[PDB]
Amino acid sequence: TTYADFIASGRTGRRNAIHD
Amino acid sequence: VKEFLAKAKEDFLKKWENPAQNTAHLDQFERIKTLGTGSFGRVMLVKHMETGNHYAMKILDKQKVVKLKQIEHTLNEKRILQAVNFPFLVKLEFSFKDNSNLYMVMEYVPGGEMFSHLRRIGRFSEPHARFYAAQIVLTFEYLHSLDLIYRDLKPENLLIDQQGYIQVTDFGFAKRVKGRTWTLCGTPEYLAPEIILSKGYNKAVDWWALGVLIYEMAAGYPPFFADQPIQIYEKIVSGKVRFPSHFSSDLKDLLRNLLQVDLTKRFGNLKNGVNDIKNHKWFATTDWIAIYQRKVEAPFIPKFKGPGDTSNFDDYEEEEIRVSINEKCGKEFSEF
Ligand SMILES: N[C@H](COc1cncc(C2=NCC3=NN=CC3=C2)c1)CC1=C2C=CCC=C2N=C1
Repeated sequence: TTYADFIASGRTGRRNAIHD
Repeated sequence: VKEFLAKAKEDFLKKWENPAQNTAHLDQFERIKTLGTGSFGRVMLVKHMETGNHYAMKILDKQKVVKLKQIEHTLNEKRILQAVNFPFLVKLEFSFKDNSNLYMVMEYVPGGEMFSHLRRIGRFSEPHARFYAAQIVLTFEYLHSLDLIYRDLKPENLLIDQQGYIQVTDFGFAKRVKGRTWTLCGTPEYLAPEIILSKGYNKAVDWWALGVLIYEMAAGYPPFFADQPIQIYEKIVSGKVRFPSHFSSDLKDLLRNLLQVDLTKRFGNLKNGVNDIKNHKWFATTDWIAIYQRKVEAPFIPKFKGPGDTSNFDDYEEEEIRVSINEKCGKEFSEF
């Protein structure tokens, strides 16, 4: 399930903004 | 509405043209605990000794702001924040600076981040998600009317107040612009295709982020995710999205329009502006007037135990605040 793939990904924490 | 905005633009312009400066001092506050930490600064729960009020104090390290070339963006943030006023925008109460740092004191939102509640709960029902989305719709209509672009919509930047309503925070990428802009900034999962493709963009990137938000709130995960940004960027520009089986047909229709790679067909950016959004089926049960007045029943009420409570925020490593004997970046921040 997508939910499972998401929970197992490294992107479930606070996401930092980008710029440079 | 157009009446409301007219008067709103008048008030914003006066403050925008004559921003307030140094309205407080560091030692007028009691440093309590860290609520968040970034690359060039941090935010702490603070207590104003004269009033006994609690606030969120954002401390920015001038030298780090310079190393990361975020000077103009920081000037934008303070100048914009001290001039806006909407029920869903956090209030900047004071701002000042010393030898080492820039300081922005805002209202403390005890409820914590939508992020936290979202991940814990998993996903919000459509009525819940719609309640928050509505608030973002009016906030953007407000901001956009002022020629402002927000550029950093995401659960991490939306707080829940006592009444269960949203409070948008972090205006580090906010900018007043008539015309196109090219700065590459924001968060991977939420970047519109125009930004990732370096092709000059406008307020339409905010409406795309809204589509990402609504999807994430309702599905429990973003429509475009992967372990590394480049992979995410690849999905974003592909113009391909899959919807959970539980998404209502109207919800899917709203998102197909918001997550439009073709920003000439993207809702919010069309001839009828935000109304193409507000008059959408998924929003039929929404009473925009009721929402703006905060008279609508909040689906979730984060409760706390009195002021100063930070249980709705994660714990962060504390770090003493130091101020050099020498001024550090005078000219760069003279207008702050
Ligand atoms: N993402 C985190 C939180 O970032 C915020 C940024 N700006 C304002 C806030 C608040 N504003 C008002 C308010 N009231 N209550 C809590 C509250 C919080 C939080 C960490 C992070 C940073 C922290 C410092 C500088 C730059 C950063 N980039 C990311």
